[PDB]
Amino acid sequence: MRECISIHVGQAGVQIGNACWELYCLEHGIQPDGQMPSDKTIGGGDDSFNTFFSETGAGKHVPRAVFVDLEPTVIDEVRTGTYRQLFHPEQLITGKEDAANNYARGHYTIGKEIIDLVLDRIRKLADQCTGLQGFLVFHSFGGGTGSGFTSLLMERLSVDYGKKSKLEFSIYPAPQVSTAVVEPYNSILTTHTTLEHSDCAFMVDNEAIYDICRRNLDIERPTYTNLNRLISQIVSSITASLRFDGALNVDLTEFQTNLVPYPRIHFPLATYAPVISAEKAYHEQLSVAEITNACFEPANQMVKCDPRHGKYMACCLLYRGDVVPKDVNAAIATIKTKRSIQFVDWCPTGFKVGINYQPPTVVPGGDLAKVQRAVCMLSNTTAIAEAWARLDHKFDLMYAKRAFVHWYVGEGMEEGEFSEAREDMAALEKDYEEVGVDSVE
Amino acid sequence: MRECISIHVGQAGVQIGNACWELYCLEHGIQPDGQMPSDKTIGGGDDSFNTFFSETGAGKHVPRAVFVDLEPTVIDEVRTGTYRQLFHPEQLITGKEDAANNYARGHYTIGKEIIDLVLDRIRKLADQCTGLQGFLVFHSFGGGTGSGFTSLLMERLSVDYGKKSKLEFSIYPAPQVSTAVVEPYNSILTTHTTLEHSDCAFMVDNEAIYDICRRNLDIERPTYTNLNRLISQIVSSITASLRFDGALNVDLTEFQTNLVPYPRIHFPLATYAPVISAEKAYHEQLSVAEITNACFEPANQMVKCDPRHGKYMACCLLYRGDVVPKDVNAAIATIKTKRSIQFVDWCPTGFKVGINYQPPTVVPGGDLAKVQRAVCMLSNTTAIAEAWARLDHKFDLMYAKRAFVHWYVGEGMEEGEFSEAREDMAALEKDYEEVGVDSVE
Amino acid sequence: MREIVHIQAGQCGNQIGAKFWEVISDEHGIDPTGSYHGDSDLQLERINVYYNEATGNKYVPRAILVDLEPGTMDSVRSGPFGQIFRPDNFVFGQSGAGNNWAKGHYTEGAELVDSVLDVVRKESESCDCLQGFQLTHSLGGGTGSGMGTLLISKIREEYPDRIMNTFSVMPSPKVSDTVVEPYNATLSVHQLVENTDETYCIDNEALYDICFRTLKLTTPTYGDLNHLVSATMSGVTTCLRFPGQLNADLRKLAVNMVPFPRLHFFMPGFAPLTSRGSQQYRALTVPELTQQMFDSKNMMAACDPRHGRYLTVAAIFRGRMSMKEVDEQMLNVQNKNSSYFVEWIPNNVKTAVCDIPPRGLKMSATFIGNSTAIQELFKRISEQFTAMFRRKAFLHWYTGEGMDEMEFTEAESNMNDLVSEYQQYQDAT
Amino acid sequence: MREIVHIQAGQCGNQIGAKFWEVISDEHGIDPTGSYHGDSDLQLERINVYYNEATGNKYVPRAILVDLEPGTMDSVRSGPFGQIFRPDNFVFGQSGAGNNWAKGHYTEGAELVDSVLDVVRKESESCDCLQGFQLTHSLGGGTGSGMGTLLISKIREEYPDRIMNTFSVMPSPKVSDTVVEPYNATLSVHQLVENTDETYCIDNEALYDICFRTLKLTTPTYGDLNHLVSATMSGVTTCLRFPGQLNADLRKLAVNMVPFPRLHFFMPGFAPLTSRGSQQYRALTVPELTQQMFDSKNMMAACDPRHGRYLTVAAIFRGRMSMKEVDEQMLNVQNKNSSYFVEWIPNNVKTAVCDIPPRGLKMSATFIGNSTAIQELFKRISEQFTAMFRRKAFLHWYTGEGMDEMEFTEAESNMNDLVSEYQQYQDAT
Ligand SMILES: CC(=O)O[C@H]1C(=O)[C@@]2(C)[C@H]([C@H](OC(=O)c3ccccc3)[C@]3(O)C[C@H](OC(=O)[C@H](O)[C@@H](NC(=O)c4ccccc4)c4ccccc4)C(C)=C1C3(C)C)[C@]1(OC(C)=O)CO[C@@H]1C[C@@H]2O
Ligand SMILES: CC(=O)O[C@H]1C(=O)[C@@]2(C)[C@H]([C@H](OC(=O)c3ccccc3)[C@]3(O)C[C@H](OC(=O)[C@H](O)[C@@H](NC(=O)c4ccccc4)c4ccccc4)C(C)=C1C3(C)C)[C@]1(OC(C)=O)CO[C@@H]1C[C@@H]2O
Ligand SMILES: Nc1nc2c(ncn2[C@@H]2O[C@H](COP(=O)(O)OP(=O)(O)OP(=O)(O)O)[C@@H](O)[C@H]2O)c(=O)[nH]1
Ligand SMILES: Nc1nc2c(ncn2[C@@H]2O[C@H](COP(=O)(O)OP(=O)(O)OP(=O)(O)O)[C@@H](O)[C@H]2O)c(=O)[nH]1
Ligand SMILES: Nc1nc2c(ncn2[C@@H]2O[C@H](COP(=O)(O)OP(=O)(O)O)[C@@H](O)[C@H]2O)c(=O)[nH]1
Ligand SMILES: Nc1nc2c(ncn2[C@@H]2O[C@H](COP(=O)(O)OP(=O)(O)O)[C@@H](O)[C@H]2O)c(=O)[nH]1
Ligand SMILES: [Mg+2]
Ligand SMILES: [Mg+2]
Repeated sequence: MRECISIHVGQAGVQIGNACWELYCLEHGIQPDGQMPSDKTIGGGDDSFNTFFSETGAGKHVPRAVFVDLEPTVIDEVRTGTYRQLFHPEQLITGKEDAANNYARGHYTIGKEIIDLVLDRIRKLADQCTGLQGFLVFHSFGGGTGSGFTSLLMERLSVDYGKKSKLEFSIYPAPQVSTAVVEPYNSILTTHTTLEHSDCAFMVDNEAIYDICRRNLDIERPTYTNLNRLISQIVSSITASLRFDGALNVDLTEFQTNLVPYPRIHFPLATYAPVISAEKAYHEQLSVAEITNACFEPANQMVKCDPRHGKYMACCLLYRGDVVPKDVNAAIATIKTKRSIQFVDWCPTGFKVGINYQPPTVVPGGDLAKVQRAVCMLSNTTAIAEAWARLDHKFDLMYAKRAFVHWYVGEGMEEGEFSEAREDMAALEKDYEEVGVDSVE
Repeated sequence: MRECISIHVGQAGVQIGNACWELYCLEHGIQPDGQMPSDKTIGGGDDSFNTFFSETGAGKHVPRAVFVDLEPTVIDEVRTGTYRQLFHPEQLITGKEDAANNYARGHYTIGKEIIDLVLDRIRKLADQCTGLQGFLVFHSFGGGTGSGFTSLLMERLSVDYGKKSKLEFSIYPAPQVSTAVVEPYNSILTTHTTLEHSDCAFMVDNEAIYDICRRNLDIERPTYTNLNRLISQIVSSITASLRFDGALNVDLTEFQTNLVPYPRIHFPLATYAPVISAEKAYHEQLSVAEITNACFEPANQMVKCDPRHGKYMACCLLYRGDVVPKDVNAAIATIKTKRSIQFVDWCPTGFKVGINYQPPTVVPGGDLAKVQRAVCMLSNTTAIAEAWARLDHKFDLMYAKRAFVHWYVGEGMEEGEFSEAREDMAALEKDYEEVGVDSVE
Repeated sequence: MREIVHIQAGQCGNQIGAKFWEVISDEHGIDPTGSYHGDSDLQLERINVYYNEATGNKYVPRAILVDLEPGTMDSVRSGPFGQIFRPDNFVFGQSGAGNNWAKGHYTEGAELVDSVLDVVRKESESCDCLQGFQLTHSLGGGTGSGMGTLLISKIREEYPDRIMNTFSVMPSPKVSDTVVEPYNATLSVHQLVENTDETYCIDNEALYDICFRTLKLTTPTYGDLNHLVSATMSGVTTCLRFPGQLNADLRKLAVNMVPFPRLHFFMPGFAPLTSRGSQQYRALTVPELTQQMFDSKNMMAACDPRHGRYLTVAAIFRGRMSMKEVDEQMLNVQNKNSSYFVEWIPNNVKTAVCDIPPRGLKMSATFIGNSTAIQELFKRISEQFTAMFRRKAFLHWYTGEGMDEMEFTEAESNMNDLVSEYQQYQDAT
Repeated sequence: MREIVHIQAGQCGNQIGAKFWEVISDEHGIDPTGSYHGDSDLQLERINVYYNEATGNKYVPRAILVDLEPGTMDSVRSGPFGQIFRPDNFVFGQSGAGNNWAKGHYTEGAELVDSVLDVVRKESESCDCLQGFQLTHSLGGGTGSGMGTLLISKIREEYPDRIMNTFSVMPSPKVSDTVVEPYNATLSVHQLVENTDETYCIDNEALYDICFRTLKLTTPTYGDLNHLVSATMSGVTTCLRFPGQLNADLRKLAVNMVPFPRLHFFMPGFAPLTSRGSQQYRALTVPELTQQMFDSKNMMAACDPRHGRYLTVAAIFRGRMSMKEVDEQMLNVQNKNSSYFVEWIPNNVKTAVCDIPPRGLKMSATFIGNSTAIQELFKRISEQFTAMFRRKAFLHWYTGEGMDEMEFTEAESNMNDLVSEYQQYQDAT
């Protein structure tokens, strides 16, 4: 059984999980009080709720998730809210003071006081699994709990489990827009666990999703509730072939065989192509051809980036719905025809097609439309180093004058760890300069 | 599939396109909300809507057009008006300030801010095509957006596409009637892209269509809504054999093989012969013979010109309706008999007959009549240089005192470009003196 | 998009603008309180040209009211439309201007202009894409002349690419009610030269003569003179608010009304203007509107265009009319009167045709003329100025307030120079 | 969880806190007797931030009231909310402070501080997990300056890791009503340096100027000045009590408002503030709130931030608003005004967005600024101090109470040193 554990850390990590666990309850037909309605005398595991919902006896579906925060406030929206008896009470873990935009508090001072309680709960979910696939850690680079605690947890999850995949769904700091002043110090320090302990780390940022809401979707003034529904469509498409029938299904390990070249080259950016408002979803030609081109567009990226400045290394096309595979090969061969899209010279078999039958679900109150087809494109490219050079420069400005360092040293870390994590991220950026360039003799 | 992209630039370019896209919706039987009615279980592509209308699934016909203006006001008549859900919302592109009768603003200052947005939309229509024929750019010489932006766009469309035909449908300044004081400066500066980048440029002017409405049609007081319906009948007849059955059909490239001698001799004037009011359409003998003679009449020209002062070089007769071809050859041989009509001495096979079956459509509320037959005559002649000498003289008066130059220099161009575009148009006028004259030894 | 900030200054500029915000607020159906009570859907599509929308579907004008005396502010608040304006835009001092240019441009105006420009930038920074400005003021007062040209010359340093035009009242020797008005007008024509994109010069003698001869009014008041001026001010920016067949913005006019820079002094004009009673006798057609716009007795500037040549003119028509008759009547004038138009510019006339006439009549029109005959204005001032200043009359009221004579003689000479700029472009081929 | 002990001291600090416990007690629906009469369920979920629950669903504030004179205690008991406080937290002596720092910090304050800290620890030891403290006091009195900084410097010895911040009133030379206030303020800025995590410096001249210019009040009282201050004090700890989209505690602000330690003197600010009548003319939106929070005339500290650079600022928004407009308007300010922000820190601004606006308005906001222009405050005191002390004026009222001159010159020099700490971090790249 193709089970997965979702881990939601910090305020952004919880609040995305409200948008994820809204969606799977609709994809599988589960009421907010955990009940499937009485008109289903069919195969539930044939609809395969059993990757996100362990079936309690006497008709009850409790999720395979743990919400962790160091702050009591965010998880108390889930108690009550509307999902007040969807979740088990012991898998909603709150602290008493948050890490308060401080990596040293989330990793050393405050984080060690609940880290035994979090890890002990994951084992009670790891023992209920038969065929555990891997972990789905959600957080944000640039919190205290999203960076300090998650760095503490991914160390401990690598020692206990190790061989499992551990996917991350991070929120990376945006170049112009920022909400925290100490936002660059908490992102250089989470670099060590992101490359070492995770096996495939994703990054998004809020500017690149603000522009998609404004341009592709005509929302004039988005909130975070609009954005996290777009993160959740990426996740719902990625983990889809675990739990629905289709030709060319893709497990979570068939990504990493086909998306990750070298063990430090595992930072792929995602897109999602039919982000179309419902009025613009008429006048449509939302075929396989048009939805394949939109993923390669540099304006529709989920990261503020431009893949025309670097070279792609792999892609991973995951389609949902009314999709016939001969339409996909006719759309790949147009993508390889274009000279704007540079692959590397050691790729030559470009990328991997996955297809699924289950079409996407329209959230009531949602912003999206009701489409027949949708594509997530996970794709390694060398252009994600440019997002890192725009954040090293902000770190190098503030740490040149050692500004906010006195908060971090007086909480459980040393001054010398800044000079190690700056070199550590500068070594990845040297790896992308050396993996993109073709070789001669 | 014989698809064509219509590009409508500026106020005159949009407002002609309201008269064009009114007409094709009636020729193909499309309601203003893009719907064909339910009584058509026949071949739609056999009626061939598919040169001007891409069929969205679930019964919806969206045009292959983009309306561009630098002013918000003109395209907001299309939102709402009546065609408020005929057009896709992303192909109606407005700026925020117009170029304001200033070529330097439309080409340098303001035009570059939306030129990436316009070109990116054309590619989304160029990718929906299977068998793209060419571009139909509508504008007006003597605006700012009609001249400055269109010069910017035709440069970029020549680099991206190149091999495609790019037809222009310009409105040229009239000799006595003018509406702008700086009308001659914006017409010498659009000369460079009109001869270099377009492949077959048409010219009309408002005086020569005012006289047709007053004399051939007995409208005492025409508006622009009367005139643009006459421009649209020229276009609907030219592009007709792409999308209707008939003996002797003519593609858009069979013009240029048969109408254009040399690559700089591509400025042909059009006429349209049965411009007859409905009361005068009784007492008629509107046969092939009478409708062929009317095109060669110097009063029925769409340009204020007189082809008895120069020599014809080619013609191109395009007939619609109840037309038998033996009637055409008996009408050609009368035209070659007359000595008022001078061909050149290197033509001798005079001109090309195209015939189509689909008779013209009477617009409700229109001025025209319901005829069985109609003829558009595209015809190169050396007499169109006389319209150019009447406009060089207005440019040479104002630029002798360097009058309105300070508006143009302080917006993104130099004083020296006036002296290049004046020489550039004086070289075409030297070409028509040297192409009309027969050769001896 | 294409917003307009309105900066009415002084007594005369506030009285015009108070009547101006009663005509615009009728064109868009704005209640005296500020609510909307229109019936056409075009009255709201471009209402943001003048009106910021406030809480609860109230529409506040984007107008900034300046004075150096609290009295005219108290009149506008207590008038019919005191409810319409925002109370944070009533900027006023306490000590009056003295009908003195120096006191409103140097001593007591420079003390206030910091507290006015800080309010100008609250309006301009909230707009989506601002187009320009408009002053309504009076050459001949203390605040309209002096304080108005201090406000102008401090916006071109900050907004140096926006259309700034003025609707300014110029004095006339036939109608005087101020002794020192040549000093106060010469010192502000000098500022209007280097700082303004269009200047709509208006007189009062030209406005009684329209009321006396054309309108056949018996007892004209200032409320009748400002009513004419406010019909011009709405007519110029019509195609900015309503859809048309030809459009013409503020910048589109300035491109082809102003051949050379520094020649930006226009003569306005309105048509139709009939008496009451004699409107059942005039048929309203395009040749009828054209005859009023080119008769000399329908100019709002006291000049005769037969003493010069029109460089360029513009005609903005409002109504469901044709385009042939507009393009032919504007042609049949500049051939019948070809000795009154400059002949090195073919087709001196610009036609703009909107679709929306005013709310009580069909087919209005607006004439805007760039004539060389406006040197008749600048020489009637520069003869009075040089007859007082050669005896240094009334001068210590100016040199006592910071000025000196070097500012006068410079300003006299720049007035006399542009007389020799319309003179060159009148004659000599 | 995350409780706050409130220690209001003196006359001025008690008058602010008595108005402060009338705003919080409206936000949570607390009756004047102490019962609950709210309607929203969010008013009770985090009511333990300020209120201990007592017998029979009564809610007693966690406030400790200090004075050296029984008179202000009698006013607060006999006010509207004398019923709300517990009578065991009215700690007061009998012999007054004298507007004397030494008499309230050494002689008659040290005699009382044993009987105050024993009450502070009854509140702190009953909490589940205490977060921090807050003093409300007055630099310029005897009890607010002296006794307040004795209370502070004896809690950091016992609670050395809790957020202690003060809402302290600083004097201004334009508004004086105390001769010896430079002596009393310099000797307590020296204590606030080494002992405090955040300090929200407030003036009174900055609070009349908000009432005069912004609020357009005619006769402001102290009840109006404390009403502004109490709207700041509730605004800072909003995300501590109500759920939000971004959260910001007291510690979360202090992490990214304070770059270097010892630079912890903040300028508060509130928005919206309109006059009555002129609220139907302002539309309430995020670009409207942002313009008030960065205008200089909406600072509760009498400074101009154009004489320096903001090190860091914070903006706490309260209402159902977006996050793009918050993240964009806070971006469009620190690029338009990039010469007024320190450039070695990218993105100086912290956004906090709650979900619950105040109970009479939608979309409020709170500006908190760490500006380098606060050296204008500390030099106006340290010029008055060094002009009195060089003649040793009014000194025997201090040396007679145990002090000596060595405490003065140390305290003068520590004030003059941190002037040279904002000066270094203003300029020099
Ligand atoms: C029965 C009828 O048709 O009456 C007409 C009328 O008789 C005449 C004489 C009107 C009348 O105008 C005047 O007498 C007048 C008074 C003071 C200043 C200027 C004019 C009229 O009052 C003026 C009024 O104008 C309007 O309604 C326009 O919309 C006009 N509105 C205002 O000026 C206005 C007045 C009061 C309150 C609010 C607005 C306008 C013009 C340009 C731009 C915006 C608005 C009209 C057509 C008439 C009357 C009512 C008699 C005339 O004026 C205008 C501006 O139209 C004067 O010559 C014209 C020709 C009109 O036919
Ligand atoms: C019809 C209407 O909307 O009236 C508003 C109002 O007109 C204005 C002018 C209010 C008004 O405030 C003042 O005039 C004022 C008086 C003394 C000190 C400070 C302000 C208002 O009195 C204040 C009142 O504020 C509240 O209700 C808040 O919840 C506020 N409450 C108190 O301060 C309070 C007052 C008395 C008793 C208990 C509490 C608050 C603010 C922050 C944190 C907690 C509470 C509001 C919105 C208004 C009136 C009633 C006119 C303004 O103030 C506030 C605090 O909102 C002044 O500028 C704002 C803008 C408001 O629009
Ligand atoms: N996309 C998205 N991003 C969020 C959301 N909430 C917060 N963020 C981002 O998260 C960053 C800060 O992390 P937080 O989640 O606020 O803080 P934390 O991870 O909970 O750790 P603490 O600071 O101790 O609360 C901000 O810069 C936001 O950009 C959200 O709901 N959606
Ligand atoms: N036949 C015809 N000509 C028009 C029409 N509208 C405008 N024109 C002509 O176009 C010329 C000016 O160009 P415009 O379209 O008005 O201006 P533009 O091209 O939109 O560029 P801008 O000046 O920036 O608005 C005028 O001289 C008219 O002769 C129309 O509807 N039909
Ligand atoms: N047209 C018109 N002119 C006016 C009005 N009020 C005053 N004037 C003229 O303006 C001139 C003086 O300008 P003034 O109003 O005194 O300006 P100020 O003193 O600077 O505020 C005088 O000659 C008046 O004739 C008015 O309401 N309408
Ligand atoms: N804002 C405000 N200031 C006050 C109030 N009462 C007194 N002050 C100011 O506080 C300063 C002196 O502090 P004081 O109240 O006398 O403190 P104390 O003598 O130590 O108790 C004086 O300058 C007053 O202006 C008040 O209610 N509000
Ligand atoms: Mg948190
Ligand atoms: Mg236009």
